[PDB]
Amino acid sequence: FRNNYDGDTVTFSPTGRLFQVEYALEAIKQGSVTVGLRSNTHAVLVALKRNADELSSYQKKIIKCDEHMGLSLAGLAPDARVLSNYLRQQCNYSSLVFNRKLAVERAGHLLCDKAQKNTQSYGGRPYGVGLLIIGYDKSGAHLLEFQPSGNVTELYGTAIGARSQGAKTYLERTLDTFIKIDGNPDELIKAGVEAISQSLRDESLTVDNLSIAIVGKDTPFTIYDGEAVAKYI
Amino acid sequence: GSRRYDSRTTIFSPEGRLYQVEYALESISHAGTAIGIMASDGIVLAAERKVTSTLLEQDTSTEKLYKLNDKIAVAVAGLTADAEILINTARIHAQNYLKTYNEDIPVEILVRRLSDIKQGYTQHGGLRPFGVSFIYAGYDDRYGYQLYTSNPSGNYTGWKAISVGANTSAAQTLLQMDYKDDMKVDDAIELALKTLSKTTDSSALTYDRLEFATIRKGANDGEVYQKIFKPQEIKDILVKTGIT
Amino acid sequence: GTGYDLSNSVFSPDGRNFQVEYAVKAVENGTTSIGIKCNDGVVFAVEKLITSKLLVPQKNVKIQVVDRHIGCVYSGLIPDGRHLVNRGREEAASFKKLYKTPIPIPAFADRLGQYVQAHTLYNSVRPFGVSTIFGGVDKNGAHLYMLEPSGSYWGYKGAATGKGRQSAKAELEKLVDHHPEGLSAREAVKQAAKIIYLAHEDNKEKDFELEISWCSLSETNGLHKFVKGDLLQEAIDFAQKEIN
Amino acid sequence: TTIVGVKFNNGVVIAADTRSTQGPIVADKNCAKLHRISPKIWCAGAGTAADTEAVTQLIGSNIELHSLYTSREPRVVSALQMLKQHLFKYQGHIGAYLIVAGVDPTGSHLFSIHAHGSTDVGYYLSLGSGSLAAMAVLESHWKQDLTKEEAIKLASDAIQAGIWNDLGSGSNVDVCVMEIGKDAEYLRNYLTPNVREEKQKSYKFPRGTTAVLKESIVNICD
Amino acid sequence: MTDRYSFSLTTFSPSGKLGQIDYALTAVKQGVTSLGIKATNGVVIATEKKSSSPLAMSETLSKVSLLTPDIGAVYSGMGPDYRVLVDKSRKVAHTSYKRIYGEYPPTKLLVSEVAKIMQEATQSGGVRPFGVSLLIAGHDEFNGFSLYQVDPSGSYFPWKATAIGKGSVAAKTFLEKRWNDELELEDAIHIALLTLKESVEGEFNGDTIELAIIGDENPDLLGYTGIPTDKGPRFRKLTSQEINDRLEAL
Amino acid sequence: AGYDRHITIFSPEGRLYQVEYAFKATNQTNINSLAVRGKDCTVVISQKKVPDKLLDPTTVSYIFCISRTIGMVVNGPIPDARNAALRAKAEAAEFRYKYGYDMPCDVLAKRMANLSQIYTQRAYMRPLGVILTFVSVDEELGPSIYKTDPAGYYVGYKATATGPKQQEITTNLENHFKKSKIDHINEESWEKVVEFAITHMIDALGTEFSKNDLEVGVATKDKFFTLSAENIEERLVAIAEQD
Amino acid sequence: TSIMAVTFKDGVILGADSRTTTGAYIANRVTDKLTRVHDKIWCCRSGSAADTQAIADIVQYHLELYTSQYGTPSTETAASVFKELCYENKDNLTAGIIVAGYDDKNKGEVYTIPLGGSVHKLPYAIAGSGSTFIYGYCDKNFRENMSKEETVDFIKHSLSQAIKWDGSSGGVIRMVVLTAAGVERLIFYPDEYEQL
Amino acid sequence: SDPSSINGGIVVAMTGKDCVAIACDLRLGSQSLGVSNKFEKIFHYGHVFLGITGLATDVTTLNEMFRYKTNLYKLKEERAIEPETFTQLVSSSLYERRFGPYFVGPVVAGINSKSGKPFIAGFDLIGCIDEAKDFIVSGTASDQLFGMCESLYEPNLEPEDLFETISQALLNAADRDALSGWGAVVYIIKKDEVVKRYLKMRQD
Ligand SMILES: *C(=O)[C@]1([C@@H](O)[C@@H]2C=CCCC2)NC(=O)[C@H](CCF)[C@]1(C)O
Ligand SMILES: *C(=O)[C@]1([C@@H](O)[C@@H]2C=CCCC2)NC(=O)[C@H](CCF)[C@]1(C)O
Repeated sequence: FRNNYDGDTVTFSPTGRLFQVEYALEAIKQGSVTVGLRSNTHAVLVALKRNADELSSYQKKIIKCDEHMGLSLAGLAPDARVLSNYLRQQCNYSSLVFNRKLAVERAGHLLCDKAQKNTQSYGGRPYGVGLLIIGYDKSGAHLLEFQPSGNVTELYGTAIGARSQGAKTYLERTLDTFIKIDGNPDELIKAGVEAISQSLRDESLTVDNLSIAIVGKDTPFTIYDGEAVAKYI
Repeated sequence: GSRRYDSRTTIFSPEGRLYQVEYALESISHAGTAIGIMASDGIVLAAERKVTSTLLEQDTSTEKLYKLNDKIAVAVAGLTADAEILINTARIHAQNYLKTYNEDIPVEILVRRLSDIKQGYTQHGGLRPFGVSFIYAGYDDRYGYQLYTSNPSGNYTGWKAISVGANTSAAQTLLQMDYKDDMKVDDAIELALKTLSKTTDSSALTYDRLEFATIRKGANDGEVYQKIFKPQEIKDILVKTGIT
Repeated sequence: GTGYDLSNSVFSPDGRNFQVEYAVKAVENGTTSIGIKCNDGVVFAVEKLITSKLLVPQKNVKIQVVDRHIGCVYSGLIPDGRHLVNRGREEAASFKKLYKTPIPIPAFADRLGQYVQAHTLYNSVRPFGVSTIFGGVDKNGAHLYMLEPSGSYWGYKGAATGKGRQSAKAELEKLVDHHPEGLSAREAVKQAAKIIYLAHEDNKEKDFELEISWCSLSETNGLHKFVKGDLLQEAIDFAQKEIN
Repeated sequence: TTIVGVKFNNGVVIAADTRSTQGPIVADKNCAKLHRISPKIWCAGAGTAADTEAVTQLIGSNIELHSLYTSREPRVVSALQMLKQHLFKYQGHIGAYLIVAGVDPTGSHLFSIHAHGSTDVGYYLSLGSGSLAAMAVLESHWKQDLTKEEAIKLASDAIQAGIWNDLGSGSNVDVCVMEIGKDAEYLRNYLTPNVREEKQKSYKFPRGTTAVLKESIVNICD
Repeated sequence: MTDRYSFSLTTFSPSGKLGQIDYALTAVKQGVTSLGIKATNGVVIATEKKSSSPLAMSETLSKVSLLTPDIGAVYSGMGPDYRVLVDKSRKVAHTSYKRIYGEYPPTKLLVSEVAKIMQEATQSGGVRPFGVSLLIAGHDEFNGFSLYQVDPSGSYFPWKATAIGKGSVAAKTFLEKRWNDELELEDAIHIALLTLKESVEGEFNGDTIELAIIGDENPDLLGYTGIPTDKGPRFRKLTSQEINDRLEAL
Repeated sequence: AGYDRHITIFSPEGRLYQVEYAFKATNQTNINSLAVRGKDCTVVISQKKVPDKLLDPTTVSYIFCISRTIGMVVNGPIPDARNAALRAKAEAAEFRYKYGYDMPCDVLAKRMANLSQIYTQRAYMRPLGVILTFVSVDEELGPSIYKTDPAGYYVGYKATATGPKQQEITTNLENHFKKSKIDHINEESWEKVVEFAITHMIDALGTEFSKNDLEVGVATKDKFFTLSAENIEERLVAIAEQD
Repeated sequence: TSIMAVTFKDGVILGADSRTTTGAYIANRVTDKLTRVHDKIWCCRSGSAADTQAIADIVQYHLELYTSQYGTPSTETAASVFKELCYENKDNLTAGIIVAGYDDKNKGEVYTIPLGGSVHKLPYAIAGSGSTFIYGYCDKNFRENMSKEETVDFIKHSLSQAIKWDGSSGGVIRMVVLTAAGVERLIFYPDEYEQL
Repeated sequence: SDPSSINGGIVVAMTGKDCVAIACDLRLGSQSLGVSNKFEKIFHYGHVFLGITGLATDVTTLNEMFRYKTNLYKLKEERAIEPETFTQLVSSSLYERRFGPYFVGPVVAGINSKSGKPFIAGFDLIGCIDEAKDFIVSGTASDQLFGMCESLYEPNLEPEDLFETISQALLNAADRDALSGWGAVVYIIKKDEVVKRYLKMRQD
């Protein structure tokens, strides 16, 4: 079965599946966990940076796309770089040509479309990375979940990566609570770190291991790493 | 995708051999034999016509001996249609050279170029190689009379006498047996006919199954002359040499 | 033999294109969506499965507009759906640019049709994993259409695709017989809200969100618009009421 | 140059003078300005000689191929459409001014094409520097329902008006008659009203008159 | 999209065979018999018009095609492949010869062009060889009359007489018995009819047989008069009636 | 090796299985059609079947108006049929622009047949699973019927039929012509030719037709048009008042 | 050149002189500047004969393909195709074109497309070198919803004046009538219109 | 400025009884500066002769081009090209450069090897063919040549007589042209043989 229909992305299986796409999705699950959630005034990204050795660094998992937008990745880092770069250009184009900040919902549509092309044509491969996009535009705070299949969804919060299901159930529970954390970033972040710790197991989030990013009303997307996240451990 | 149907005509075998070249040579080994013999006063080209009929028009036929230049000719062993493609481009390279330098193209330059074209189909492009082997007979003022050979791989070498096509192993041994450096065109003509006569897979060796050519420097002139024997001319030389 | 279902544009011994058939499977595995043609317009509605409380309500819109008078909804691989609408939009802009008049629905349908049919001609591409219900109002009326992964499409009185297409078609066929005079835009909206609630039984396990849009000569001026607020809730209730 | 076309009751006739000039010099006293596009579609050309000839042969070649492909007789309107679209594309750089005529399954036709690609239709036409002398004759003697013989006369006279009054025209008159149900008849040098009178003297030189420095045989046989 | 088949579809097998060419030849073998005979003052080519249905109008389908006014062709194998080959042959005769020299190509050269086109379908990327064998008969001032055969490989050879397709073996044998270098055109036509009769199962008349010749110039088929050097085409397809007249003297 | 069945290259028997399987696809619609030539018109009859009640019957057709003078009926799946129709229309329009006269029915047929031949020879292109029947009243040839298939083959017909029960329609028509000894329906009005066409459709298939079971296209000097349900009904009534 | 198109009660009429010049020489005195791009959509051509012919031929081609796919085109659509060609190629064209067509729903319509490639829908339009001389006359004598006879008279009188003062205009006056009833060709000779 | 007036030179061809003659001067200058007195403008491919006047670089290029083309022609046709055919080849080769032409004035002369008929033709720089029965002129002194030919010429002259005529036409035309002269060569052509003679003339 499967073996005969998963040699490339241009082949449907007898049940209507696209294995190459599915295998790509598997790269995300293998990726380190990262969480995203928002109130009505801010959006936060909390990501667990994974290290190779104890002599190695903890790979960055958050990229800023513009002053009002940014994302977190889980999976093939290179693909995240390619996709965020594309997002940076799209944000840029909107500003230069229309003097308009790109709508988070529009960015999601663009990413979906860019990924889709890599699932219907011979020779290419699907992107092997998941992305959580947060931003503050003319309609407030926003959080988006991007999957290599090209499916992009807007949520109040979520998580992707290994053991992500932990943080996800927690947020699906804490919903009514954090969604009202307006005017108070520190609280939103703390709630973000509480959702992420729900996916720990191996170790515990340290200083050079935790990565946080926030954006909102009067806060340009900024990234906090190391000492800057100490007050949250 | 398309990859599924790609034969990959340009890859190495685990032994470091090129599949298609090897198979093309196999194809050539079933082609009518062609022989080249170089003498002190000229070169002889003789080939056996593969398959013939009573109704085949031999006077208008030519399937093995082609004029490339007024000083160079080739004997063909393999796919005739493939051969004509190469012969045409070779005829063009010769003229490009002539127009550029105002001198007839040295024999090796032309042979190397044609062999390079062949080598290309061997390393890139994904196309099958040409199922052809050539024996080049020519003359230039740097090396005088020359005899060369090129095959599907794009490799070429020079010879005093050589053969391509069917039964070259046998044909080569016979040539190596009776060839002599001080030979004369007429001696070579005879040696060629005898050799084909012994390797033929057919009953007898008649004129209607042969093509013959000579590149000589007619003493009474001073220039080089190519002679592509006519049916009757072959029939004659065939009786004279004692084959009737 | 076998293997006729591994490459996209291959005819199997019985004349079928298995890859297109497998694409259909992707469609049947998708959410249910429908369309109802009324006396002066068309209504579109679709089921939006609520994977969790985390999905922001009303946000992940599925129905798409092309130009200003066409509505499109589809079942199957969503990204393939967007891809097809992007093409539709270029196709529509190009038509208006040259002819000035916005593109007629029949003309628009063949544009989508030819494009989808094109993805069943080569093995370098994969067929579309969606069935699309679209339509609108033009120079001479309203038109409803449904396009399959094979490129096949026809004009419809009512149409549905996805998980609960059977329930829907059943419900749609009822309306057709009981209303030979034609349903109204206002009525079609409610009727649509119901057909979706009913058809939701084939997926009763997960909660969902209803989405409706319409294009009516009298209700929207022939422009495609989404059903929101009061009018939306009114249809939701009309459905919640008849689901018991 | 003087070229004309004249429709008659059952066909069409075209004529032309035979002078070719390079500036004020007569390069050819008997060139042929009548070209065949297909067996029954002929063309009279004015302007740049290489162009009238080249364009006529190109379209003629393509028309022959089209004929073979459709298993039908070539139509004048096809030669006309192919010629005009080719000439239009080159914005007048191909200096071809033609009068295209012929008979085909749909009847007999007469058209004119200018270098820039515009076409015209009429019962009688003329182009070239001799155009005005010719048209004066045509505007004076043409009438509807002409016989083949009357047409040949009119066309022939129109050309003469040019030979005699236009310095750009001279020598002979060539004609081609295309009749609805017959073969087209090409009449090369239908009129030759400019034969040179016998010279006053013979300039044949006595052998040895010319001084020679060296002499040799040229080898042609390879 | 984009043809991504840039590799050969015909390649050498371990035995040295080029499968696709062999198979193409096999297709030719299943084809209806066609033949050609060279006389001293002409050449004749003929074949059977195997009507695929009595409702079909056999005339609207010529197996014998005029390539130049002095050259014609016939074939055996896949008709569609032949049809496009004829379109290409008629065109190359112009683009590669008439537009350069202002005269039609001599039979051997046009045959050479056709052959090249066929050879290329044996090596170019993403194509299959042509499933046909052609017999081209023509005439040119410096070569006189000639007859050639072009196979799927692109190879071609000159013949005094020959046949291809279904019963070629038998037909060739029958031709070898009746051919001599003194046959007049009418003799060759007669021999052609006799050879073709052995290959035809059903009706054998001017409506089921197609025949053309390359003979004298037909000034009556020219379409115009006035140029001494233009005497008319040498290629002429015989009419159903002309065939029947000769069948009575069978 | 076994791929000589997936793309268009010869099989050891010298066959092209993909072209054969494409012919198989032509009958997928289970529809039959036939065409006949009148004294100065050309008629084409084709079964019409609308199974789904949710369909708009007016949008279900297999006949196309290629140009002002040419009509085309297709036997095969609708998407390949529409692909063929669009190409034919573009070809017809271009021909007029370049050559100055309307593209003849047989020429358009040869052109589409040649395109088909290409899918037969180039691997990256698949054949279209359809059979195309072209009709018109050619200005040079008179009433004309030319049909092309997935093999790139094409020819002219006195009359023809296509579909699952093609053979029965064909023999029926063959018989009628062996009897009449002429190659057309000697009727002055196309209405009677349409009636003849439908009459033999019925006889051959042994079935009765309502006004919504058929589809009709007619070609006359300078115009090809399709009949409406009512035009057809008027046809069905006429034939009824004879049996 | 003098060309005009006039809408009236029953549809629309196109009119034009029949002169083509090359300097002061009359190359053609019986030219037909009224060209058909569709059954009931015609145009009046002015400027370059070669350019307007090429434009028209292309428009006719576009509308023929349009018809084969989407049925009869509106007059507005025809004017859009002319426009596209004239605007996008404005640097290399010299074409003053008036598009006129009859629609059953819209009746008669006139669109004028001058040198730049801009489009203008009007009750009537005049163009060509000869038109300059009849701006005053036409502005004073035009009325909407005139009868066929009245419109034929308006156009005949207008063009006779254009022909009178403009040396680039002359020959016969041609007209084309477009109404639900069909297409009618009219021609008026010098002897008639000169003494108006 | 004018490409056809930089190097100078003339060529003239004539028909006679069963023969043809083609002649040319030998000058090659740089405007007023004489550079070479050995620049022959007549070439031959088999039995076909080609004279070319005009810009020297193009005269050389065209010769090399036609040698190249007639060589391939012979290899495929298996016969030498004829005058009529070559003329068409010259014509289409020139037209191929319609908008960037070779600045030359070609002249073809020869006898058809099969019909024995004498043949001469002239061309303009873009291939237009002039197939005259009597004579053809080309070069910086073409006006002078027309004057010489129109008077001195008469039909069916024997080879020895045509020689005197062609020569006197060439010589006296050249002496009225500042850019022509410095030597001259005449070719007498017959079915079987061809004689080439160099004439004695002023060297100023
Ligand atoms: C006539 O148009 C001219 C002819 O020389 C050429 C020669 C052969 C046939 C095409 C026409 N063309 C000219 O340029 C020349 C002088 C123009 F003023 C000519 C004699 O009128
Ligand atoms: C009118 O515009 C002119 C006509 O010759 C052309 C010919 C046919 C239809 C389009 C119009 N165009 C001109 O250039 C010419 C002279 C202008 F000064 C013309 C007579 O006015």
